[PDB]
Formats: sequence, C-alpha cells, structure tokens
Amino acid sequence: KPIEIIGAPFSKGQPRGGVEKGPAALRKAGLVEKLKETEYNVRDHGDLAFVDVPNDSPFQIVKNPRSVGKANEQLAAVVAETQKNGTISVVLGGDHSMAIGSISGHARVHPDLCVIWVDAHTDINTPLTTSSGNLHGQPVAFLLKELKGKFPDVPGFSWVTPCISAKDIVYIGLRDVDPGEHYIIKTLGIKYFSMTEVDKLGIGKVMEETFSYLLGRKKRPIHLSFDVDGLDPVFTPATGTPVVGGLSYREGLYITEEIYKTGLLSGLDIMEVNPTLGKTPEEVTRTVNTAVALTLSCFGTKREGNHK
Amino acid sequence: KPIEIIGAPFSKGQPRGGVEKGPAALRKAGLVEKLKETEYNVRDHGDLAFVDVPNDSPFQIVKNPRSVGKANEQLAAVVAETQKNGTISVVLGGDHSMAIGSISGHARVHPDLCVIWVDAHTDINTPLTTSSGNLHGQPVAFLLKELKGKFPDVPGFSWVTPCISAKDIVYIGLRDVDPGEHYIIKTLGIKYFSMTEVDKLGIGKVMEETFSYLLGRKKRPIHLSFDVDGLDPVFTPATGTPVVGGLSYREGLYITEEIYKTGLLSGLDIMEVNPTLGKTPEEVTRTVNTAVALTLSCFGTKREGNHK
Amino acid sequence: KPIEIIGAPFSKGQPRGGVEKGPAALRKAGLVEKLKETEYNVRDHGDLAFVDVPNDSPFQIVKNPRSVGKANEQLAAVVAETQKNGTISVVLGGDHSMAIGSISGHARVHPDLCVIWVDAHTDINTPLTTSSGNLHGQPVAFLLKELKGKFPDVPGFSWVTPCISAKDIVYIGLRDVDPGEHYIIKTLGIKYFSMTEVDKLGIGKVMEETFSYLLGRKKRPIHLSFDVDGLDPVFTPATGTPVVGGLSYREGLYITEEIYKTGLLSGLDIMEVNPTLGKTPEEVTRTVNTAVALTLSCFGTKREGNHK
Ligand SMILES: N[C@@H](CCCC[B-](O)(O)O)C(=O)O
Ligand SMILES: N[C@@H](CCCC[B-](O)(O)O)C(=O)O
Ligand SMILES: N[C@@H](CCCC[B-](O)(O)O)C(=O)O
Ligand SMILES: [Mn+2]
Ligand SMILES: [Mn+2]
Ligand SMILES: [Mn+2]
Ligand SMILES: [Mn+2]
Ligand SMILES: [Mn+2]
Ligand SMILES: [Mn+2]
Repeated sequence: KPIEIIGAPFSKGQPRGGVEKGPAALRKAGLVEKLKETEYNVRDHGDLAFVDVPNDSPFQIVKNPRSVGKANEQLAAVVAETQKNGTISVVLGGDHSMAIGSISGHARVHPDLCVIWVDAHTDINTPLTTSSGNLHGQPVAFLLKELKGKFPDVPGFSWVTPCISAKDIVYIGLRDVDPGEHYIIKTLGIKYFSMTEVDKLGIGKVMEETFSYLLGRKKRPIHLSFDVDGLDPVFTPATGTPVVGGLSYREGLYITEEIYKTGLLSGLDIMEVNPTLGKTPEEVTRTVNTAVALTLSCFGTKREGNHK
Repeated sequence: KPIEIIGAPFSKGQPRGGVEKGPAALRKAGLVEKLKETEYNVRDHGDLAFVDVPNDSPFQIVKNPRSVGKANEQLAAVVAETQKNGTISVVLGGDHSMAIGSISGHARVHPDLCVIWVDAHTDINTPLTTSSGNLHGQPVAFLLKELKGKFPDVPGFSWVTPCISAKDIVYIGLRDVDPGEHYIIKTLGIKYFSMTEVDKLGIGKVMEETFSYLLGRKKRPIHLSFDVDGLDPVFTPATGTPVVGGLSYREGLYITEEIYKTGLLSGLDIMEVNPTLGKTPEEVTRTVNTAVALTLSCFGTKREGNHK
Repeated sequence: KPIEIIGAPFSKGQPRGGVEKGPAALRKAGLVEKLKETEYNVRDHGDLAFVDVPNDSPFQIVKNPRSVGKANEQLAAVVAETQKNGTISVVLGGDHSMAIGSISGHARVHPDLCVIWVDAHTDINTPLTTSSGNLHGQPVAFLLKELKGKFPDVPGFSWVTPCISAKDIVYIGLRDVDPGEHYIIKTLGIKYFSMTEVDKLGIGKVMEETFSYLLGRKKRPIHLSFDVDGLDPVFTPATGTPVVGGLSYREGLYITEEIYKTGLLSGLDIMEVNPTLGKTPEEVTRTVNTAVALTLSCFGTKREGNHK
C-alpha cells in the first residue's frame, strides 16, 4: 500500500490567507524525503489548482460558498481516484473546510470507513447555527447523514452526498464548542473525548476506548482528520484559532502511534498550519516541524526506535 | 440557589500588601458579568470594610493577631447570613487567612459540611509551630477540633469555635509542607493527595477517591477553599508563595468541573491572587484570567460545551 | 548505611569538555550540606584524578579508548571499596561513559544487583554499530553478558568482565534510539518503558511494573543510573544531547521517590550535567538545581513533607 501526497493550498474557508502556504512549508521542512525513509513507497501528486469564483456572494451568512464548494468537488475526485488505485491519501492542509472533499472522495471507494477527528473544535455548525459564517467550522455538517435537510441548499455543494452517520465518528481534544454545536452532539449522540475526558482517563485509555467503539463490530478503513490546533498553543502556535489547555506533544504522538499500529489507516488530513502566523520565526518552525513529526508517526516512526 | 459575591480586600495575614487588590482585579476581568451568563442568579454584596487595629503587637511570633481576628469575625457574620438565606457564598481573596471567617460562618448554617483544600501548602501551623508568624499559613489550625487547646489563646480570636474534625477535610496539591505540619497530618490522620499521589493516580482517580472518602456515608455541603498557588507558577505566577511542580491548568479545571457535577457546592474561596506580583503585565493577566476560568467552572462552564 | 559522594570530572566519552565541571556545580549548589539534613550520614570522598593517555589513537571509529578505559578502571576500584564497607555510593557525573566503572565496581560486591536506567537513549551501541564513536553511548554494551564477544577487544578495557544479563535492567524515558540499538533490545528482549509506554500507562503504573519485573522473584541491590537528559529540555536544558518530549519534573521526582521507598538503593549515578551549555545563566541554574532535587529525593526528601 503506497502513499500519495496531495497538496491543497486553500484558504477561502476562513479569513486569513496564509494557510495557503501550509503545503509549501511542510514540503520545505523535508516532509517527502523523510516519508521515503519509511517502509512505504511515496508519491507526490503535487498541489491542486483551485478554480476561484469571481462573483461569490454570501449565502445568507456563509462566506465564499461557491469557491469552497468547487475546490472541494475537485479534491474529492482526486482522492477517490487514488483510493481506487489502492493507495493511502495524504492531504496537506489548507483550512479545514477541505475535509469535505477529502472525506467525500474517500467514502466513494470505502463507504464503510470511520472518522477520527483531532481538534479543539467540533466543526459541526450548520449554515443556520454558525455565527461567523466561516466554512472551516462547518465541514462535519455537510458530511453527516443525520443533518441532511436540516439547513437550506448551499450554492456550490449540490454535488455532496452525506456519507457518514453519527455513530461513525469520534472527536478527541475538544475545548471550544459553540452552544449550537453542543446541542447537536448531545442530541445526535456523537462520541467524543473532550479535554475533560482526556484528563479523567489518560490518553492511553482514550485510544483504547475509541478503537473498541469504532472497530468493535468489524474492522474497516480509518480516516484521520488532524487539525493542528488540537495540540496546545505552546506546541503548535502558528494556527488561526489557538485555544489554551490542549493536547501535549507527547499525547499527539501517542494518538498517531496507535493509529499506525492498527494497520487500518486509509486517509489522512494535516490541516490549519499557517506559516505567516508565528509570533516569531521559531514559533513557525516549531509548528511545521511538529506537523511533520505527526505525519511520520502515522506511517511507522516510533519513539522506541526503528530498524530495517 | 443564587450566588453571592463577597469581596475581602485583606492582606494582614502576610507581608505583601498587594493581595488587597485581588477582588478588584477579578471584577475588572469581568468576573460578575460572566457568572450572569450561567444558570445561576448572581448578587454582588460588594467588598467588606475591615476595621484595622492600630495597637496590634505580635502575640509571641504571631503578627497582626487582633487585626486578623477582627476581620475574620466580620466575614463569618456576613457569610452565615447569606447561607441563612439559601445562597452559595463566593469569597474573593485576599490572603488565605480569611478562610477562618469564611468556613466559620458557613459551618454556622451547615455544621455537616466537608472541606476540599487545593493548595501547595497545608496552612496548618499553630502559633507554636510557625516559624514565620504569618497567619495565612495557620487558618486550618483555628478550625480543627483536634487542635483545640493545643496552643495558647490568641488575641482577637476568642470568638472562634473549632468547627471541623480531621476526617472532614481533604488536601490536593501539597508540595511545600513544614516539618511541624507534616507531624500534625500524620498524627491526626488527615486525608491528602500531595503531588506524589496526583502523579501516581492521575487527577481522575484523585477526584473519585476524595468524593467517596467525604461523601461515602451520606451527602452534605461542600466548601472549596482554592489557593491559586495550588497550580504551577507557569499558570498562576502572580502569588506570594510560588512552588515549582504544581497542578496543571487542565488539572485545575478538572477539579472544579467535578465539584460542579456533584451539585453539592455550598461555599467557595478564591485566594492569594496578588496583581502587583507579576514579572510582567501578562503574568498578571494570566493569573487573574485563570482564577476567573476556575470560578466559572465551579458554576457550570464545561470544556465539552454548553447550551441553554 | 552511610552515603559516600564520589566525584568524576570526566569528558573523554564525548566531544564537549564542560561536563568535567558537573561535580563542581553540583557541590556549589549545596549538594553535600543538604544531604546532611537527611537521615543518612554523609561522606565526601572528593573528586578522582584520572590519568590521561597522551597517545590515544581511535580504535576503529571509537575515540579515546585508552583514556576512557583507564578512568573507568580507577572508578570501579574506588566504588567496590566503599561498597565493601557497607556504604551507598553516589557518583557525580561526568559523561555517561563512567557508568561502566560505576556498575562494574558495584557488581564486584553485589553480583545480584539490578539496574534502572533513566535516559532518552539506550547507550547500548557496540564499537561496530556506533556511528559517532563516542563512548558515552556505549556503556551498556560493555556490561551486558549477552553481548560478550559480539565486538572486537577494545584497548583499555581488557579489565572489564560483563556483569549483568539482559533480564537485569530496565530502561525508562527512551525516545532517541539508533537502528542498531533497537535491533539489539528487541533481539535480546530487554525490558523498557519508552515515552510511548509512559504515555500509555502513567508514571505510577510504570514504577509498579518495573519493580515487580526486577524484584518479583527476590529482593536485591538497586543501581540507579540517571542521565539528566531523561527529562524534557524545558527542565534540564544544560546537557549535550537534548531531546524533545521527555519526562516532566514531577515524573522525575516520582521515579526517585519510589526508589527511595523500596529501601534497596545501593548505587547512584547523576550524569551528563554540563554547566557550560545553558542558553542563559538561569538555564544552567535550572538544570543543576533539578539534579540536586532528584538526588535528595533518592535519599528521603518527599513532596508530602518530612519531620524528625
Ligand atoms: N466554531 C467556530 C470556530 C471554527 C474552528 C474551525 B477549525 O477547527 O477548522 O479551525 C466558528 O464556527 O467560527
Ligand atoms: N507554611 C509557610 C507558608 C504558608 C503558605 C500560606 B498560603 O498557602 O495561604 O499561601 C508559613 O507558614 O509561613
Ligand atoms: N546513540 C547516540 C547518542 C548517545 C547518547 C549518550 B548519553 O545518553 O549518555 O547522553 C550516539 O551513540 O552517539
Ligand atoms: Mn480547530
Ligand atoms: Mn478544524
Ligand atoms: Mn499556598
Ligand atoms: Mn493557602
Ligand atoms: Mn542520554
Ligand atoms: Mn546516557
């Protein structure tokens, strides 16, 4: 099972344009060369060229609906094709709104997959609950089957078909959830481990419980959508929405080390790295290097050591 | 059950006068407005005006005995009256010597209460074991029934009646205990979770064990006396006696989140915040904002989210 | 059982000469005076004068073989003599290559001892697997019986007799292991708790499992070889080989507190403190003071408190 890197220099899901530079910074930090040192064969598809939409007026409060909808449609097609060829897709983020296209294309080939979402946020607001209008905080709402028809058709997304049910996803790291989003996860009964649960259980028990919950019945493809702000700002300061009291460096690596050990990783998203948001040049280097270490961990690099 | 904020701008229990500004900084950080966003009805009694004692010579080694004794007598009366009216009392600290008055007035209405003491110190020296003479490190000694008659009558405190027995209190966070204090907790058998126990058990098991220990037999009123130096100096740097290796931000919030969930919180003390002790202006803002987050957590704010 | 401090100002096991100053900095921080405040009787043997070898050409890739071999032979004799007199030996580090002499002399008197190695590294490369040639990363290879005859005779070490078998040692804190070293620990089946295991289990369960593993059958002498880089660079920045994601201050103290409680500590090594490697003067003070706190903990100082 080879790996295929796919760049997604997109920032229309939020207001800060620098996340577009995420892919470049990750590559410049030597991401591809290091992955070639693993047991996997690596392939770089390159970066995608997203067709911008000039006249893109807000749908109600939702900003850049048509541009976000089209870029995600392009991504889904690309991901589905590589999945169709028996390869693991690695999407280099880009604001988190690109998860719509990443997960959608994945589910086209592997309809039985489950999703592990590492983030300080649930990203499940709907076009009607959102207060900001930024689509990087609404991706999960377009993918959940239970939310289908809970909000008006948004321009640019008629191509989307809800592909995951409430019981197929698990959140880890939550600590900044909007009132509407909380009502939704409680009502629909979505499984989550907020920082409170990580403190209570310990990251060891957290990973054990997420795997038995999702892989109890039968085994199946895993899709890990990693938002860099899942970790505390001390570790990943260069992000658009940092929240204090997050996961540690050690905990972030433990999550990815356990996911590698299942042998079921099928799709990966590394999102929200913004290289123009450091407080200093090293805060940037710190964030980019951590994202690279997490990616390598998903593919075999272990803290105990490695040998051929 | 409404809440009643009570300010206690007092600093005679120790040498640094800046703790008197604790209440003002907490209010300026928006403490009251935010509490009004919870499910509780809020009431601000205001700050107390403590009658200073001009001729206040040291009783042996004990400094400002009469001024500390009178200010606490005034506080007890105020707290007992609001408790008498079915309200939860919130005392805005002030050096920790004000816990004598806070707990005393509380026990007048709820004699069956238990005490959870979060601190790096036990604050249980007696007028005869103390080496500094500062009363903010002796409050527990005036409240324990087992210590009654273990030291000479101190001027200004003849109004005090020991209201709690050794089995009714639990310490969390200890890491700077004097030899005399250690002899006392071992001899009397007082329950505690020092940093060693938190490391061994994890904060999850620590809260589980403190609740079964205190609320095993029957349910009853809870009094949480929180000393801001319970958390590591990296989180709450603006305090008079910082000790390395303390509780994390996450652990501090876990403690308060669990106490809220019991539905038994009856009295609260937020102590030792000194706004004139930062190394920088942000070290101050960091400490004040953390104290506010802890207070809000005691009244319902959860990291998983909230909705009406 | 009295204690005997033994200084080892040596740096030929690696390239940076400043570790030679480790002993002096530790003593200047008041190490001996504080140990005299414990229940043990303290004795300072002083620092050793190591006979340098002028013509010391590299054995293959191994640097300073004869100088490292002789200094360790001198140390072993000194340690064995104090052990012979019923005293606990405390070796003030010095690069970690001095563990060869420390452990060797100890095993001469207590052949049944076990070893607890706290380090970010396994220090088990052989003269043939090493890529740097620095002997401070090869001490364990000269002491393991299973590795005897696995590499050519190195000049200066013909006096060494492998004294410990693979089942007699436990590693804690690993996070920077070379491919050759990993092949060795997996093949020989050596017990270890890398950072992954500490994250999964918690330091409490880690200490419980290392004690049952080593002291399950019968009780016996414990030798703790502590490399200061076992803790994260935020706590012990003044070291030659710092690695991110290490043990916390709290975890380091928990390890030593548990070792004291067994009553089986027989030999101690405090290594790799280099007072000329801070980024600032306080990074140095931070590292030296932490090493002193760890040493005091091994001999009775507890975070819960102490009294006579
Ligand atoms: N819920 C907030 C924040 C969204 C956070 C988006 B994220 O997790 O992708 O960075 C909003 O909807 O604007
Ligand atoms: N035990 C020391 C320190 C007291 C700490 C007081 B506290 O916890 O209220 O800040 C003393 O009695 O002087
Ligand atoms: N394995 C690397 C690093 C050795 C680390 C040595 B130590 O743990 O004593 O600081 C080397 O052999 O050069
Ligand atoms: Mn986020
Ligand atoms: Mn996100
Ligand atoms: Mn205190
Ligand atoms: Mn206190
Ligand atoms: Mn090391
Ligand atoms: Mn070492």
